[PDB]
Order: sequence, then structure tokens, then C-alpha cells
Amino acid sequence: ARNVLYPLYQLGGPQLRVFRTNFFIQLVRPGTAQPEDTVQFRIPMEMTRVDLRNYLEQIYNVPVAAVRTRVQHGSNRRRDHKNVRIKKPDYKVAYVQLAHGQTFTFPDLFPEKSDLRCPGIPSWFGL
Amino acid sequence: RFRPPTPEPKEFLEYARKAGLVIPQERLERPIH
Amino acid sequence: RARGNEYQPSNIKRKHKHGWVRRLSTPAGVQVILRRMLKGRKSLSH
Amino acid sequence: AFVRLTLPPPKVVDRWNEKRALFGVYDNIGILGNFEKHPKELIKGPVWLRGWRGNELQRCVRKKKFVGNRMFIEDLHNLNKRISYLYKHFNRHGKYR
Amino acid sequence: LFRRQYENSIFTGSKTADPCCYGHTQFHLIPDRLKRERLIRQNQAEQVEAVFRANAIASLFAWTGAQAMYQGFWSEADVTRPFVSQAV
Amino acid sequence: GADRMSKWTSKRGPRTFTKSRGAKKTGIYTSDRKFVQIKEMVPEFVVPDLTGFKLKPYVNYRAPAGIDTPLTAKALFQETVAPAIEKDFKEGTFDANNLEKYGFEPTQEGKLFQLYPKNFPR
Amino acid sequence: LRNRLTDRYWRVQEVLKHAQHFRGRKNRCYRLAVRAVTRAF
Amino acid sequence: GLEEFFDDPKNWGEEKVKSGASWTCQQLRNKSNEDLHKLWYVLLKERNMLLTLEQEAKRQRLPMPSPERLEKVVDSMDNVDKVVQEREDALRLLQTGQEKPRPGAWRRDIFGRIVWHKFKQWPIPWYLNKRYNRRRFFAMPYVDRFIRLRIEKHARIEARKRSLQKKKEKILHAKF
Amino acid sequence: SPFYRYGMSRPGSIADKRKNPPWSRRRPVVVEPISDEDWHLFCGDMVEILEGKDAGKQGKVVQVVRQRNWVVLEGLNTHYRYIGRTKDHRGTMIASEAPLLHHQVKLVDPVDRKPTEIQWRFTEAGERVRVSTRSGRIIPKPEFPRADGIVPETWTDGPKDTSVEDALERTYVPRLKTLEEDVMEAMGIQETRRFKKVYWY
RNA sequence: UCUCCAGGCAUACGCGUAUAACAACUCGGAUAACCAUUGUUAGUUAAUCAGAAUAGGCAAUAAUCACACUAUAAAUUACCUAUAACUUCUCUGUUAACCCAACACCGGAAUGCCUAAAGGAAAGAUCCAAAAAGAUAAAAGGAACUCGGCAAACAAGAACC
RNA sequence: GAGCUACCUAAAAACAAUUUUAUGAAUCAACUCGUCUAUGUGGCAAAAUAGUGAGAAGAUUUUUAGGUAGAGGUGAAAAGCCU
RNA sequence: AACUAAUCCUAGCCCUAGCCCUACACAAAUAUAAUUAUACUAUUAUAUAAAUCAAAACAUUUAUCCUACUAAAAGUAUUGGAGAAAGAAAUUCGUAAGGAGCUAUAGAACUAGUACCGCAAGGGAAAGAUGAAAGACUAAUUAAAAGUAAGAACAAGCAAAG
Ligand SMILES: [Mg+2]
Ligand SMILES: [Mg+2]
Ligand SMILES: [Mg+2]
Ligand SMILES: [Mg+2]
Ligand SMILES: [Mg+2]
Ligand SMILES: [Mg+2]
Ligand SMILES: [Mg+2]
Ligand SMILES: [Mg+2]
Ligand SMILES: [Mg+2]
Ligand SMILES: [Mg+2]
Ligand SMILES: [Mg+2]
Ligand SMILES: [Mg+2]
Ligand SMILES: [Mg+2]
Ligand SMILES: [Mg+2]
Ligand SMILES: [Mg+2]
Ligand SMILES: [Mg+2]
Ligand SMILES: [Mg+2]
Ligand SMILES: [Mg+2]
Ligand SMILES: [Mg+2]
Ligand SMILES: [Mg+2]
Ligand SMILES: [Mg+2]
Ligand SMILES: [Mg+2]
Ligand SMILES: [Mg+2]
Ligand SMILES: [Mg+2]
Ligand SMILES: [Mg+2]
Ligand SMILES: [Mg+2]
Ligand SMILES: [Mg+2]
Ligand SMILES: [Mg+2]
Ligand SMILES: [Mg+2]
Ligand SMILES: [Mg+2]
Ligand SMILES: [Mg+2]
Repeated sequence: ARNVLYPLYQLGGPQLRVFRTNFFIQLVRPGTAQPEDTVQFRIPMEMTRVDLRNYLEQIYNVPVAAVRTRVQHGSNRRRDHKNVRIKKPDYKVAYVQLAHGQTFTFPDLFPEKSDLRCPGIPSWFGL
Repeated sequence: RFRPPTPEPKEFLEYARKAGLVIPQERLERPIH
Repeated sequence: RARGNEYQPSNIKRKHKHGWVRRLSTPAGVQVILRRMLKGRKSLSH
Repeated sequence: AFVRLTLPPPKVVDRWNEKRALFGVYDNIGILGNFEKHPKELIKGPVWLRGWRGNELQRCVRKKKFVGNRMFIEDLHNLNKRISYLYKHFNRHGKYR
Repeated sequence: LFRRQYENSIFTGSKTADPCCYGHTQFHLIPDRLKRERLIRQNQAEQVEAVFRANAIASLFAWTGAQAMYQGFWSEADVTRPFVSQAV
Repeated sequence: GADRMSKWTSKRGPRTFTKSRGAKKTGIYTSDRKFVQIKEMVPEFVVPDLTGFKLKPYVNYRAPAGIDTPLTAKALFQETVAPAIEKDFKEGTFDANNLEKYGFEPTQEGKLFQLYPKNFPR
Repeated sequence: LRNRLTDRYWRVQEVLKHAQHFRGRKNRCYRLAVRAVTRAF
Repeated sequence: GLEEFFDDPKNWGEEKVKSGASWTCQQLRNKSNEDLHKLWYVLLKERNMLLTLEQEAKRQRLPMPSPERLEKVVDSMDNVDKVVQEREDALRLLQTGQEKPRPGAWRRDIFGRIVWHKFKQWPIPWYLNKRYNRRRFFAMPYVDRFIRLRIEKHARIEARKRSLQKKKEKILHAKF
Repeated sequence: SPFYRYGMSRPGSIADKRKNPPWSRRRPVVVEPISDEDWHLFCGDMVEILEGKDAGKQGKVVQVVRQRNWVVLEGLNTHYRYIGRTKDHRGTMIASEAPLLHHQVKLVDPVDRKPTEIQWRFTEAGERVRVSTRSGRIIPKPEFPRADGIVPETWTDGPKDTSVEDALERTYVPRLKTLEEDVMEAMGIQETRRFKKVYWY
């Protein structure tokens, strides 16, 4: 969970449990070409790769073998009408390699596939 | 010194046609009569 | 020699010379921040 | 020069509103009221110049006397500097000695 | 798999002047990070053997290849004799 | 010529400059630079069994909404604690000392979930 | 700007009408037209 | 599985998708704490699917079908979050009487302002921490002038603000 | 934004974001402020046009822009325009309604159709109701279709929509336990370790 | 494909999306093509590259292939004694033709490897006037030029105040 | 305000080939410097270009971080340098 | 027979009057190279304001600056290179929302302490204009500035005057 306090842990302390999770993730189509097992996610910047593994395995029951993450810099070059820089939010991209030989390919959503001889005179006139 | 280059923005259609835009259709709140 | 390139950027030097922690170190530097807050500056320090 | 190309909206002055109609009443409150009140007590304005008149240097000093200690820092700085500007002009500069 | 630019080296375990220019056997110890228990925990149980195979192919290809270039064989003069080595 | 307005992040500066993006720590760095992850420090997602659950994301437009009555301590106290104390007072088995009997906790220390200072996340 | 001169247009026209038959910028530019008109007078 | 990140296969490509009303707070209050815990994850899976569909629409440069569905989901999660917050708040008040879950205090900073300070968790007491003792919760006398300048600056803004409202009503009364 | 001018097009629509771009600084429109209590015109109320092109013609309200004190009547105060104009085709001629200010219209008595001024007053139950200034009478609040197009009576829930009774079922049992404790007990999680001392400061 | 030129590839520092695709053809490139421009969408993936327990006791003998060899400017946590803990992988950097010089500035810019296998194009079309700038050749003479052998030279040697 | 420059502190770097010797020695690159002439003079450049030159194992050059501040600092004294 | 242009009215502002204030606003982050969830290295204004300037130089001195109720006593007593200048008291008196202000080069610098300039302290802009309705296709009004175009010039000269 994000924007919440985690109890400080000291030797012998309990397990840290989050009953309701503030993390929301979205599955995105890869920009470059990825192995069939690999899956891309966009995740909140405060999520760790450990969080994604347990998040997917428990909420969605997806067996995960590896997770890789990167932080993408958002562009700050576009300027508004007052010449003030506009910021695209920075985000974190997670690469999930499925386990058990399982394969996934992004689905294809949105499968949907007068008279030339009397010019300039209104035709309504019957005279 | 100098003055800044404000881009200084029947015209919206050209603006969005050159730039390209996603114009989602809108449900008319009042039905046309 | 050609002048005009007296600025040799370095983030370590910049944050040490004009940074938040540096400005608060002495009372005169704290008053630098107080002036800028009163003026309304968007950037109090580097 | 350039001039307006259309006439400005007509200006209407109502001459018999309450303020205009009853203007000047109770100005002889003294002679017609046994002198309990002076007419200068009926003036509404800044505290330092009710029933008083002076040149700019005199007005600056009198404002300082009345509200000087309740003024803002920036205003008191400007007021004090205006006094010194006017003092040096009226006492050192001019055609007549 | 990540790219870097640094010295290119072909080595068999000794320099070309060394008379012992051939290979008999290599013994490899897998790091604890790749051992059986950790892989099973990570749910990559099918990779337990894969770790062994990858190390041999890379380890032996480099060692058998490096021996060949100690004998003068390269991509434009391909080996006339198969070069053999084994590893555990 | 440095940019004073953009946010200071770990992407900027020399290699030595590093700082976090807001992710919570999950372990400790020992001497000689060994990272030791602590299992308890890693959050656990407690997910319930949703089999046979009748509630779905959206609701009937035909379902009447209710008048808002935000919960107050008085309303909570009356619903839960008033029935016992009132019945006990009639029975006469009541005293100030035994408020724990009705659910009062003199102190939060020793509880896994403490209401103040809060020691659990949402 | 409590008080601003509002007749400058007609003041300019007075000098200009006496200069319209000159050649050059003397016939249209007040600063040059004014001097040329006086010499004519 | 990963199938849950996408809508029903039939719905793909459809111009619109029918959705019901979002949960209101009062309806949620009827449900038990255990039910809300399950209902949260039901909403979360729907939210992830809608966030997923929103991005794919942008990638394809197409309008997102029935974008109101996302708004309804976000509202319900706020209501579920709110109702649970109320229940904890009342229970905290009854057993402790505290108005905030987190400790804090009113403190004056080195610039002479009064700011609420939110406490942090440490393993050692405050008098032994050397990183805490560098932080100053007091202002030296050279701040006194700047304190007055703020009050006078604020007084000017409010006086201007009152004056303008009076002028605006004059325009209304003349117009009407 | 202080300069956003309210128009007939709904706020946030493509037309609105072109009629009111961020850089627009048009002159404010002067609106006689009207209290939420004072305002008495509602969608579906029949009203009469006091003056104008269609003065004396009664109509039905279909839209209200309260920021402009506007009431829009169906089929009245209509000028003509082309909709769907394209390069190849002219479009279709239609009559477009224009806004009418509140003071240019009056509400209509139901039984006797006349422009009766009304006054707000409570009832026996206590609900606020409009009453005619003359011929004192209850003008009922009319029913207007929902803006989003959702008719509850016709609505039939599809998948992912909770059924009525299930939404209205009561399962809450008041107790002095947080949501955290309830779930752990219900799910049977056991934790006997306790957090060490933390010095909040 | 041809003709010709000869500091290129990495890292550090710095910069901060200029990266890539598409669509645009207003603004930006000192012009066009095309885009470095505008809008939209994407991107940089690391346990090895790179970044971020306590208390005592004690040290004579450089480096340079370290041997010989001398020298002078005299020159780099370890090992022990006790205590304590008793299986760990999270976080962050990773794009580009890039930076400092108001500019797509003939300037400035550290290190490793290598010297053409890498990287590049001096001419928009035409015309061959003066004056101006640069390169090459010189009949006979050889400082007569000039403030002065300045500049240039098939010279670059010798001496003296 | 010492990210330029003057000087300093700490931690680091670079110097091929050739001859002498055993070196603030020699020839000459990289590198540092800027002698003389021409071009340029709102220029490529608010001090450059092209040639020609001086040093090039040292009082050498270069990199990174720190220090000294205007009644002052620094100075192999040019009243030089301190954006 | 028109291009470049021009016209415009309200965004706000100004001075008073009145008035102590109790605006200090979700979660989270931040004094670490601020805005980086936990130990390491702990934390702290200032001794007298000076000078310009006046004294036609300058060297003691030079109103306000460096505030203690109004009107009078009074520019009086006094103080002073007895020069320039400075200047009391005793005592008496005292019960109370507006504009012959600005209207886009004006009024606040302000559409903004932003863009931009500067290593930093710091400096610091410019501008808008349809209508009841744009779910009426975003209007009109003007021989009107300089500048041009329509329409290069035709012995001889402060360019005009008779
Ligand atoms: Mg990484
Ligand atoms: Mg500069
Ligand atoms: Mg430098
Ligand atoms: Mg590109
Ligand atoms: Mg293109
Ligand atoms: Mg582009
Ligand atoms: Mg490393
Ligand atoms: Mg790269
Ligand atoms: Mg140029
Ligand atoms: Mg090549
Ligand atoms: Mg070329
Ligand atoms: Mg040519
Ligand atoms: Mg020659
Ligand atoms: Mg010859
Ligand atoms: Mg001669
Ligand atoms: Mg001679
Ligand atoms: Mg010569
Ligand atoms: Mg330095
Ligand atoms: Mg050498
Ligand atoms: Mg030498
Ligand atoms: Mg030499
Ligand atoms: Mg020499
Ligand atoms: Mg020196
Ligand atoms: Mg000398
Ligand atoms: Mg200087
Ligand atoms: Mg004097
Ligand atoms: Mg003096
Ligand atoms: Mg202004
Ligand atoms: Mg201004
Ligand atoms: Mg003209
Ligand atoms: Mg003549």
C-alpha cells in the first residue's frame, strides 16, 4: 500500500500484513518485442518487484518466475500557453516472466473492422 | 534583449486536423428537435 | 583567451554552495530564504 | 491621433437622489444650534485631516502624528522618506529666498 | 544480458607460450544463489537442470574455442580437428 | 545554467548520488555490503475467498439509496455497549472497575492492532 | 491619467490641410509638415 | 490468471458496455467488515481491468468504450475506504479519545510559522538521536521583522478582497 | 477559472474546450445572483414566454444553465441553422432553441393555463413546495428523464451488477473490533508476536 | 554503386527526452530535401557493470619487471585477544546526434583502447570581370626592396656586441 | 560570490620514440604555452583562424573535492587576479 | 474600391473609513546534496547603526531617519564651529461605508514574483476585447498614423510662395 505508514519492525516483530491494497496496476502491450513468456505491467512507483510477485500470485493466482523493473522518465519539454513546462508523470515498468512454461500474448482488443447540365439554378422550380 | 516566441494560438478543425486528435463522440444531453 | 564559459557545471558543488542545507547553516543564510519566501519565489534555493 | 468610432453610452445623473437633494443640511448647526457643535465636526475623512488643512509637507507630518504608530513597515518607510524629500525641497530649493 | 566495452581476451587458462595447451576436464561449483532450494522457492523448479546445462555450454564452448585459436584456427580458417573437452 | 525548478531525483547528479522513489525498505545492509531481506518486513496481501460472493462491482439503478448518517461514537456506543450496561444496571451487577467486561480496553499496549499510535497499514 | 488631451486629432488636421499640396513627407508628417507650412505662411 | 485484466471476450470491440450504479456510502454501511474486505478486491479487479483498457485505447488512438465505468469504480472504492475509516475513527475515540490516528504536535519552525508536526517512528528516544536534534523547532529574534511583514502582507490582500466585493455589488445594483 | 464563460454546450465537451480555452479572457457576464431557495423553475415545468418572438406561447423546459439564469424551452425562441455541414454536403436545416432568462418567463398553473407567479412554502409533512401567489395551489415537481439516459424502471441488470435484494441485505453487526481484527479471526490467521517499543517523535 | 576526406568507439562529468515510430508542414534549422520543429504513441530490464556489530592489543625495513643497483625529494583495511549474531536480493543509475560558450558557434572539454574493420563530404545552379584573400611556377639579375631580409626561399649554415 | 582566476590542502592521473647519461640534459610527438607575420575586425571567436614558433621526467601538465572574501583574500609585484 | 493597422470596457488596482487576531486546511514526504519510512555527525540573532547629504569646502554640528495623544502656550524659553541649524516644558483644550481616485504605456511589478536574465544574493516582463445565443460557422465598425499599393521618372536647385 502507498501513502500509508508501515509499522517500524524490530527483531522478533510480527509479520507485516496489508488487508486492503492501495496498489492498482495495468497490463500494457509491449513497445519492443518480448519473449512470449514475458508480460509488461505499469505499476505505482512505490511498488517493489517483490510486491508485484505476491500481488499477482495471491490476487490473480498467476505463477511468476522472475520480475524486472525500471523507472521511465516522463517528458518535461512541452510548454503551456504561458510558456510553463508541462510534466508527464514518471512511471515504473515491470517485466514479468511467467512460470511453468506458461505463455501469454496481449489480446487484440478493439477487433472492430445536381445536374451538370443546369448548374446554379435551383431544381425545386418546375417552371 | 528580446520578446518571447508565443505561438499565439473554422480554426479548431485545422488545429486538430494537423495535430490529429481523438474526438470521442458525445451524447447530446438535450435531444435535437 | 575566449571568455564566457566561466560556468563548469557540477551538481555536488552546486548543492554544497547554494543548497537548502547550506543556506540554513548560518543565520544570514536563513534570512536569504526569508526574503525569498516573502517575495513569493517559487525556488527558495537550488 | 485616433478617436472613438462610436458614441460612448449615455451618462445619466439623477439630480434628486437623497445625497444630492439633502446636500448642505446641518451646515449652520452652530449658529442655528447655539454652538453646541462646530460644522467641522460634520466632516468625514482621514483622522489626521478633519477640520484641518496644510501643504504636502504639513500633511505628511500630521498623518505620522495621528496614525504613525499603527502604520505598516513599508508605508512608514515611504512616509518617512517623503517627509525628508519635502523638507529638503521647501527649505533649500526654489526661486525665492 | 547487458553490453559493455572492455578488453577482448582469448585465454585457455595459460598463455600461448605454455606447453600445456589442451584441456582435459573442468570442475564447476554452482553458487548458492542458484542452488536447488532457492530455485524451487522462486517457482522456477523446471530451471534446476537448466542451470547446469547453461554453465556447461558456455564454460566448455569458451574453453574448447580458446584452445582452437591457440592452434591458429579462427572463423576464416575453420578447425580441421574437432576440439574436445568435458566438465562436471 | 542548472535547472532550479525540476525535482531532484536519483537520475540526476553523479553516480554517488542515489535516493529512493518512495518504495518501503524490506531489509538491512550489513557490513561488507550484504543485503539481508527480512521476511516480516515484506508486506503480505491478505486476500479472501470470493467463491459464492453475491456482490459485484456495480449496483441496480432500481436500488434505493439511503439517507447518509455518518457513524458517531455515540451511535457506536449505543448500538454495542448500551444494551449490556442497561441490563446489568437493572441486575445491579455493575461497577466502574469492570468496564473491561463490556469491551473497554484501558491501554492499547500488547494488542497486535493498536488504535493509537496506529501500528498497522490500511 | 486623470486628464488627457482629447482634441489632438483636430490640432493635427489644422496644420496638415495647409501641407497636402507639398511633395514628400512634408505633406503627411506633422513634425516636418509644421515647419514647411510656416515657411509658406 | 491474466485473463482477469481484460473484459469479457464478447464485449471486446463493442461500442458501449452497460454498467450499473456505483455503491453509495449508506448501502455500504449495512455490510459487515468481512464483506467489505471481499468487496474491496472485487472492485480492485474491475479497476485494474478498466485502467488496462484505458491505456490500450490510447495506444490504438481510439475512444475508450463507456468511460463512465471507471468513474463509478473509483467512487465506490472511495466510499468503501470512507466507511471503514469511520468505523475505526469511532472505535479509536471510544477507547482512546484521540482525534487523529498519528501522533503530532503544534510547533514553530525556524522561519517563525506555526506548523503541525507529524511524528515519526524511531527505535531510540529523542534525547539520544543526533539526526533529530539538528532539526530546530524555534525561531531566533531576527525573524520578528519577517513575522510582521507577513501579517501586513496578508492584511493588504484581505482589504483588497473586501473592497472588490463592495464594488461588484454596486455594479449589480446599478444593472439590477 | 474566473474567465470561463458558461454556454449552451455542456461543460467539458469538445465545443466547450474550444469556446473556453485556457487563454481566453472575455469580459464577464453580469448575472443577477439568485438564491438556491429563490430559484423556482425546473426541467419539465411548462412556462410562458412573456416577451419576444414567441411571446405568449407556452413551452416545456428541457435545460437549465443556472450560472447564466437560463431556462431553455423545447421548440421555442428558435432560429435556424445547418447541422452536420460537410465539404460535400450542405447539412440538414433544423430549428435551434436559444436561452431565455428567468425574468422573461413565468410558470403556468396546471388546471387553468395562465402565467401564475408562485411562492415557496412548506407543507404538512414539511416538504418544501411551490405555491401560486394567486389561486393558491400546489404545483407538483415534474419528472424529467435522467441526463445520463438511464431509466431505472426499464433497467435490467446484466453481469457484474449486484441484484437489488443483495445490495440491501444487512450483514453489519456492531462490535468494538476493527476491520483488521474481524478478517483475521474469520480467515483464521494467527499471530502471537508483538511489535517492540517504538518512540514516536 | 562511384569519387574523395581521415579521431573514432567507450566511460567519467554534465545535460534531461533532443531518443524511436507515426502523423503533420504553422513556428524552429539561418534555404530546400528531410527533419533536430509541432502533436500522438512508445522506450533505458542487472546478486557479476554502477551506486548506498562492540571493545582491546601492536606495527623500524618504499617504489621503479624488484633481483642485482645505488640513490634522495624518504614515499600505503591487515594480524591477533574476547564479546555478539547463527542463511540474504530489496532499492537506485542504464535512451540520444547530448555538455560549457546568447546559436545546429572553425572555440573549450578528463581517461582507456585503438588509427580506419570505426566515422565522414570541401561544390544550391552558372559564370570565369576588376579589387581583395590563398596556393604553385619564374627568363636575366640576386636585398638593388625596406624603418628593418618583414614575408617568402632549390636557404635554415658562421661569427660578433 | 574562489564551478573563472590567484594561491593552497587532500585523493588521484599522463609523458611514445631517440641520444645522453644518471639530468629543473639533448632532438622531437601527445600535451602545455603563445614568439613573429598574415587573415579577421558586428568576425567561426565580446581575443579566433591559418601558418610559424617555446617547453615537453619536471619549479611539468591535467582531473576531482575542499579552503582563504572586499577596511579583505591571493600575488616567482604585472598595483596581476578575485565569474 | 486596401494592405499594414485603428476603434473598445472591465480584469483589477488606489486612498480612506471601520475592525485586534484565533486561515495554521486531505493521506504521505521533507532540514539527509530539503521534500529520500529507522540510530551514524547532535542543536543557538545582535555590543552604540554608518555614510550620503546640509554648512555653498571641511574637521564639532546637520529636522525626519532614531514614534509616544490633539489645539494652544511657540518657533517662545533654551541649545549651537552662538554658524548652518536645532527646539521644549509648566499650563489650558478635547464625548466623534465612501470617492470633482485610475480604466490596459494608467491603476499594484503582477494574466506573474511567472517567463526570462544571473553561479548566487538578486533583477524582472509583455499581453485581453463578437453576440442574447457559436447546440446561431466567432463577429462588426474606420477618406482615418507613420509604412506601402493603386500610379517610377522627365533641364533648374531648403522644394515653397507670387
Ligand atoms: Mg535496475
Ligand atoms: Mg556568463
Ligand atoms: Mg574547471
Ligand atoms: Mg529522431
Ligand atoms: Mg516525416
Ligand atoms: Mg519529434
Ligand atoms: Mg559494484
Ligand atoms: Mg548509451
Ligand atoms: Mg552563426
Ligand atoms: Mg566508414
Ligand atoms: Mg558541402
Ligand atoms: Mg562552386
Ligand atoms: Mg614558390
Ligand atoms: Mg626568377
Ligand atoms: Mg631605396
Ligand atoms: Mg642598414
Ligand atoms: Mg622570416
Ligand atoms: Mg577551485
Ligand atoms: Mg619519453
Ligand atoms: Mg629538457
Ligand atoms: Mg623546441
Ligand atoms: Mg630547449
Ligand atoms: Mg604564479
Ligand atoms: Mg613594478
Ligand atoms: Mg569581473
Ligand atoms: Mg558640505
Ligand atoms: Mg561628520
Ligand atoms: Mg500595467
Ligand atoms: Mg507593469
Ligand atoms: Mg496612410
Ligand atoms: Mg524651378
